Amino acid sequence: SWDKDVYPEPPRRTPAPSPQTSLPNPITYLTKAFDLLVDRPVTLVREFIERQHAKNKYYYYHREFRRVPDITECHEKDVLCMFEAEMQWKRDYKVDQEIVNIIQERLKACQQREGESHRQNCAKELQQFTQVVKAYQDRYHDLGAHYSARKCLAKQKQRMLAERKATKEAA
Amino acid sequence: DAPEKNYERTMAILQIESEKAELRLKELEVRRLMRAKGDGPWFQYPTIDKALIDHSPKATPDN
Repeated sequence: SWDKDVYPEPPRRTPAPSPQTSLPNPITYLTKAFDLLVDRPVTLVREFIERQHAKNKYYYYHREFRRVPDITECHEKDVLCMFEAEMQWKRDYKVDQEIVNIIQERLKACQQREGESHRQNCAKELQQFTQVVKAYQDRYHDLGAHYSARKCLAKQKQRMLAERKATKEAA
Repeated sequence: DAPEKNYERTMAILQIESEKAELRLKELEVRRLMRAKGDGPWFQYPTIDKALIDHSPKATPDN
């Protein structure tokens, strides 16, 4: 299983079955047939497999990366420090890519689970998606396929010069 | 191999190659200054040895 806070799923409200006619639906009989023929032998095989899983217990971990000094506090043309800052920036690049993927999965899951009212009932998901796409486009877009820490730093400096001129001209 | 192994091995390779690149730039600048100024041990094209000179008293004195 996973976390329901990073993967939000609202509480399912299913209605009670209210039969109007006397003709039986085939679906409950097929649900019973699927439960007896299929679901219980699958569950029993999973029980045997998990009892074989439980005899030996060992753990894999998440690789923790302590933060090395980034590219702004590296000297120029010093490959030992800017190599470390480069690996740090590339890992942050992959992690932010997967953050954008998580927010897209949230958006697509919302648009499916809210039915036809998905234009109304996905306001927060679309808002968070627009914010994370705006942040990702400010950060990593237009770097080119030879992307590095210097390219992202120079893009940040060009954007901050544009913001400084925009605040200076509007004051 | 470990990512630790490749990481620290990469840093060793980068140290060795960066030191060689800095010393190649120093090699170029030292060669430029020694051809230009001529006061280094390189490019010492030979002049006349002064151990070849006769310093004995000659026959005519104005020399």
